Amino acid sequence: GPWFTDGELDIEFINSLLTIVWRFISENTFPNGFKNFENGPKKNVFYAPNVKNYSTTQEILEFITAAQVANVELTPSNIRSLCEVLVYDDKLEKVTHDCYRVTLESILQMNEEFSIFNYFKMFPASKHDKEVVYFDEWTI
Amino acid sequence: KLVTPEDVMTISSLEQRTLNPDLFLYKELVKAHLGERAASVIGMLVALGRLSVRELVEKIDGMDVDSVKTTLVSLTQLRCVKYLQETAISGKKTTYYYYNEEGIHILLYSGLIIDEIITQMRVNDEEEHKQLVAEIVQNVISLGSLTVEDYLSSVTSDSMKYTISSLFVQLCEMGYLIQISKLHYTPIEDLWQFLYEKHYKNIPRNSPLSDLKKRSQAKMNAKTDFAKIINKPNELSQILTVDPKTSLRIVKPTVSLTINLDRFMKGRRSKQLINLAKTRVGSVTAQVYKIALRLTEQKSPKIRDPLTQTGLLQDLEEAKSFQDEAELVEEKTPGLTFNAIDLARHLPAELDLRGSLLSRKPHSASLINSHLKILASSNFPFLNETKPGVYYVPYSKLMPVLKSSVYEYVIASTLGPSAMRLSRCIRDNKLVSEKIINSTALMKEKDIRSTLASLIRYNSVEIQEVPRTADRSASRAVFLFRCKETHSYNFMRQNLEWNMANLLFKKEKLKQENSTLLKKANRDDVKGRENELLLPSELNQLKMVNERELNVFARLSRLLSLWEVFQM
Amino acid sequence: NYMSNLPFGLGYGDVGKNHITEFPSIPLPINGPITNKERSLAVKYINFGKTVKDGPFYTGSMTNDGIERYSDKYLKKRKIGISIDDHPYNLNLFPNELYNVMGINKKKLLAISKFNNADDVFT
Repeated sequence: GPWFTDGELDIEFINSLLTIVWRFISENTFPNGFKNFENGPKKNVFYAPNVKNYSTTQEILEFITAAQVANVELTPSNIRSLCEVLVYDDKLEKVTHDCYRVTLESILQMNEEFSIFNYFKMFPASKHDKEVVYFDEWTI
Repeated sequence: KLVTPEDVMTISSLEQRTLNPDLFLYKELVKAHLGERAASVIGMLVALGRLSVRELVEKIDGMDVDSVKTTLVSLTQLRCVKYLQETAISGKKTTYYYYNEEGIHILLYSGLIIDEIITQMRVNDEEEHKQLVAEIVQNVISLGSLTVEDYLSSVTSDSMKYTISSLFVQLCEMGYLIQISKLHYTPIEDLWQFLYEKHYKNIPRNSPLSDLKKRSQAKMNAKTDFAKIINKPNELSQILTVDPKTSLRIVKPTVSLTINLDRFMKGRRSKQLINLAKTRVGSVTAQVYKIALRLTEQKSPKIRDPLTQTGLLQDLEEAKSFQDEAELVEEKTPGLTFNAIDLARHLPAELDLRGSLLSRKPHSASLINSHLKILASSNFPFLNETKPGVYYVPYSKLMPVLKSSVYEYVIASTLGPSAMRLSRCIRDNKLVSEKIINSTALMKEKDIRSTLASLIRYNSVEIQEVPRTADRSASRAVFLFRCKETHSYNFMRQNLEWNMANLLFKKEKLKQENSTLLKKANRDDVKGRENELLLPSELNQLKMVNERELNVFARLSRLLSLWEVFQM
Repeated sequence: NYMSNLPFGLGYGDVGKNHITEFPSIPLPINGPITNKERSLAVKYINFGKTVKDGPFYTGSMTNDGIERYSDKYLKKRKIGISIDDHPYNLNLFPNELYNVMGINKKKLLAISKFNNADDVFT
């Protein structure tokens, strides 16, 4: 595809393209993209199950064509591959072939009882703390 | 600068890295709660398997028969040692003592158990039942098993005795306290072997059935008898007695009650599923799922099927039979299916459900149905539909998803999100090459190589070498990558056990180092007056020691929330 | 020579040191600050450990001079502690060989601890 620049991938273009695709799908699936999540925990709404909140591949291709960010033609295989890259990151999920929907965890990641999934909210331990648990330990 | 091997052996955990996590954890817990004698006995039983009293005497230096018998009594009362009495052909009878993870996990989960008991029965309204529930559960866990009459013999107030009896009945009704018996002290494998041999002998000799037919019939009879024996604790046979005065249900006086670990692990699994659902479907829908799981929790399937510990999985047909039986019991149990009308009565006053849904781009049944349909239509199988409007939790299909999600997010938190991406990429298409990874997962090749090299060290990615020469040289062969779930899950379970054990070891070392100051501070006259009766330096040392101990226990709780998923 | 061949990614400058640290550098997110619920859970842990430490089932580690003084009177006894044979055992749960050390015919007292309501840990 067009990702190869001088024989290697251009990670900045990858990040920008993935971010704009994820934002488009986030605007599709939620009632208002990144609007209800402001003042989120008290007042946030979601779509009814009968609502087709999923965004198909054709809509994403049309949006990225009209956005003029890619600057080249995009085969549906290419947008499908980068959306597979997104679903590998757990940013979104696939419910039907050529259909995707943004997961709520990716929305919460941009900004109580302990959970492993909200690990970004946790703060690192202060220095000179002896009783700190390391994942690399027992293997080093 | 350079660090000497003296400094490495002193300030690091190199000496503890060579210990098995099971033995290290069990010995540390027993040495922390009980003494060093019980720690030696438990460690020797873990290292050598089942042992007799004579073997324990001859294997441990510094202990005689009476000391070993006394510490075995102490361990057996707290249910840390299982036993089996067997008779040889010559007629000699010998008792062989095992170790059971149930009692050690009870010691490990004790404060979590007390908190779950306090929170679960909705005594959050006021204070006196908070005191009584906490004290009775703490006494039950500390003494292993106690009778209600012996507990009430220490109370002189009639109203207090009545409230304690009512609270004991309330605990017994909802499955948290059960009747202790010899079933909780005999091994599962030995019980199944006894049942299978008994049902094998009862088959008449010179039968028309072949050997395999006899084995199958014996297995069926052993399975139904084993199911009856296992479920016999949960039939509420200790509560049927009514008091001499009418209109009061009481627990039997002479029965011995014990804490039920399976119900507590069911509650922990429910909490894990609620936490998983909080990251996929909203917060109000998370509350609805929470209420649904709390309602269908006592009758939910057990965390581990005991028949899986009987060595019966060597037959593939037995594995399929166990899977089908699990799928059947998670669905056709009468108390597991639920409707919106059933959940309508259990919703709290604060929960609203009014404006939580938009249909187009007061605890009513339709809103609950919409929330449960959102739960059922999610990518994760939180709920499934048997018939339309009836919902049940798919415990057979939801728990590998929970394990995979927890494992992937732990890797994301430790090794980075790129590690999550690479692991899920290798998982989605099962066997891949480096170029296929680079094409499918869009990131730099050197980053791919470094990330998979890091992931290989933790059993996350296994290298499959395909040789292209007569000798399997690494230069000419091609290396593909696959992701085996079981190896990685077992490795991380062992790692979390080692981390928990090392944390407990550090806490015990700190307490042993500051023992004099902690003994001075914990005295009856000193306590409550630490500022007046202690020097400022000793006060600051006590400050640091107690803060470090609280941090140790908090990290232990957080590890336990992260480790029980792989014990499911 | 054994030194000539190098991988493409590496160079001569960055190899030949072999400094593998003995100290880990990848922490879990569980090392955050403690909360109120976690503080109550921790003091529950401490209370349970203490109440098992001084209970009848401890079995601990494996100046009482023989000289007699008049100061022996007016000096109180330390503690009449509960022993292993002063507990109401359920004899159906124990093997027959352990009956000798439990005192099957002795006085029976149930050591019931009292729950500490307040988080008495000095911060």
